[PDB]
Amino acid sequence: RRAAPLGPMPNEDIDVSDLERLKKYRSFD
Amino acid sequence: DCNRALLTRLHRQTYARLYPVLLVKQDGSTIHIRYREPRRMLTMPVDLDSLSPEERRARFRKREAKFKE
Amino acid sequence: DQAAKDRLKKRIRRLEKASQELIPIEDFITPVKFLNKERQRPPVELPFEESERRALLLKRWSLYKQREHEMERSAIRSLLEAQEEALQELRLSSPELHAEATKRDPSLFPFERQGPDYTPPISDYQPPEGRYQDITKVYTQVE
Amino acid sequence: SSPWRLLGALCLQRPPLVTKPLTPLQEEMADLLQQIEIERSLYSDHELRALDEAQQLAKKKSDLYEEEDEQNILLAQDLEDMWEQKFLHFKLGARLTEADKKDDRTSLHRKLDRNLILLVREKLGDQDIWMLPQSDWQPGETLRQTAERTLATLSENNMEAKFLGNAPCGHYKFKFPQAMRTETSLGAKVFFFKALLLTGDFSQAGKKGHHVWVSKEELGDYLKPKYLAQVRRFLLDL
Amino acid sequence: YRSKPTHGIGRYKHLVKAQEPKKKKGKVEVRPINLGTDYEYGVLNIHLIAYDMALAESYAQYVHNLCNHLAIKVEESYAMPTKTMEVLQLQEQGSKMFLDAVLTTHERVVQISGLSATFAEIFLEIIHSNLPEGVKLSVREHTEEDFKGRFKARPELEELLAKLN
RNA sequence: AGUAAGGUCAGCUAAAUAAGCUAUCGGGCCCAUACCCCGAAAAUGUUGGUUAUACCCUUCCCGUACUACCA
RNA sequence: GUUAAUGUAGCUUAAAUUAUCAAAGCAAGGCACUGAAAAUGCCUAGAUGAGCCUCACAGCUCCAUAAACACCA
Ligand SMILES: *C(=O)[C@@H](N)Cc1ccccc1
Ligand SMILES: [Mg+2]
Repeated sequence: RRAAPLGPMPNEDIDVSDLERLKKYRSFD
Repeated sequence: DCNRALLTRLHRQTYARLYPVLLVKQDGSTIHIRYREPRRMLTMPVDLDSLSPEERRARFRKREAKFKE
Repeated sequence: DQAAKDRLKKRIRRLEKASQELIPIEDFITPVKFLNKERQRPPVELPFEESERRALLLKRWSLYKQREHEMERSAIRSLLEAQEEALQELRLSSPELHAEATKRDPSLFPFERQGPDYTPPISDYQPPEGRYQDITKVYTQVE
Repeated sequence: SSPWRLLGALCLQRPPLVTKPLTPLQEEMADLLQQIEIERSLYSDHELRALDEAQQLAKKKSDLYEEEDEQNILLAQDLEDMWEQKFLHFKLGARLTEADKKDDRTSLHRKLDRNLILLVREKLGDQDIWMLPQSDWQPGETLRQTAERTLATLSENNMEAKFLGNAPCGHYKFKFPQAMRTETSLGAKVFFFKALLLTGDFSQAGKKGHHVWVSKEELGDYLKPKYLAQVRRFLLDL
Repeated sequence: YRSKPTHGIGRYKHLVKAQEPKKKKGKVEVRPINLGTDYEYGVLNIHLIAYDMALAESYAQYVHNLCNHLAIKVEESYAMPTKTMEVLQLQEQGSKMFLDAVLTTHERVVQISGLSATFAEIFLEIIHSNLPEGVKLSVREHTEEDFKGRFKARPELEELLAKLN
């Protein structure tokens, strides 16, 4: 029985599709 | 903007010395090139083989007449 | 006979199942000619007066390099905007030609261009003769 | 149709022939880069022969017990002299040709380190205005082909020029003076296409009164402020 | 947990690509060559050929870095194997030759992905304008034949191929 | 059905150091043929995995083999 | 000249003598570092559009950007 989240999900802003277009972190700091 | 990349260096750690050598093409045009020997200028010889038999005969008579008087 | 053909076919497939080797770049592989051949420069002496002007000059080179990027980035920005604004403007007036101007037209590639030379080619020049041998150390391997 | 007249202009550009002079700042850094190359390098074969002379000369000074007095024939210093004499005797062309001295703005042998954009003079309304070559668009013909046709319409030309795809590179809209302005022809739309001049040049029939070649620095003088602005947008400074 | 509203808060496998590992038996450069989109050209190879190693690589780096700033995908920045030619000049008052010099050629290739049809004019304009000195720019299509030069020669197949024919 | 078990030159065997004999091809000896002497070529049933291969395992295929009983 | 939109660095924070410790963060560059990128080390450049108003809220105006009526071959 899936429930609805109470607010915005953390990583839902970024687009799953077209991964190459999004710039990566490239660093650990 | 033809001088935006020529200013560089041989990015290596164990490389032999290079010297500026002005190499002239088949025509009178020259391009600056680094070469092993400290020679000042070098010319590119003509590939006589590529010439056709009528073109080769044209180049055959020129040198023989030039060497003679 | 027919069995010999079978092995020839099989030998073809066996060699096919192997990796396609790539020629190593000898430019990035220094030969043993320079491998400790006593050809080491003496301990380099750096004048203090030379060091201060050398380092200070590099600071200006960093600033001057940024100047080149600024004008180049602005130049391509205007060139992109100029072409983009004309393409969209023409589309409203002439939709039929807009489709022709945007579709991939194989009229550009190949675009082989050479760089400028130090001196222009002189008139009536006769270079000497000779021949061009190509040593080009061959690399053939079998599996 | 439309009140505007469709025109296809050709922006023929000559690539530079010689490398542009180094700026004073670049000269100083070029010396530094070359200096670092020598410091971080090994001894070349010629530099080995420099010590080879030292090896033999030192024997000629103190160790006069050399086994073989034949040795070589030439010297490393002598070899450089051999190439130096040939180089000094040999002469090359001049970067600044006679066109620069005579300010012949028609020949292609001027400003070999710069870029020349073709300009022609056209008479419209009993007035001569220098402009880029252009032609009127025709049915069953793409706008790029209009610029392509303009190259073939030049007076006794053999030039071969590579174009740039099919998309345009600029635009310029002007309206006719109210004396001759009508609803049928309100004005015209000029579209510019860039091309690279590979080889070929105009004949000797007409040179001064037909076409000139100028750079972007002096491009404004032959043009007018309204037409000048749109041309400078797509012309990359070089 | 499924029923909790905080389900799937740890999802990450949809953020990174699958990154298929290079299997020992499946190791192969499977390149889906794209050809002829509406406004996107196919895979192109920017062949930069010059006689000097330092000058050829210096302009090769500029092309690769320029693409990144312009959001142009670069698949690889490999280098074509070098070719060495023995320059022989003719001797005057004679016919027998002599070894003049040894000149080599260095080629650097920056393979690029598809680009918008409008950007083709703009991108190439920057490249050919910045050719420093004698660098032979060559923007050709990425056919398998142009990519065959990077590999070695296989006389073992040529022995079979000749007999097959 | 199940289980067992094998494929190697044209052919048959032994080793995996792919050999030996014969057949096949070329030459010599003889009037000719065969014998004989000399020289050469020739293969691991199949797919995949065995550091990498081969003798191994796996897949495919051909063929071989035993058993199928108490009511 | 006139009619309609906008103007902290490349985007953007605080700020905008409204008060406070203060013009920030990320980009963008040079050099070094197997050969490309990327990391890492060292290191370079800097704006509060302009004035007025309010001096204890912040906006109007000017100028400029920029489109328009509109000079044009
Ligand atoms: C330019 O000012 C006009 N004279 C151009 C012209 C328009 C129409 C007919 C002839 C000339
Ligand atoms: Mg790097």
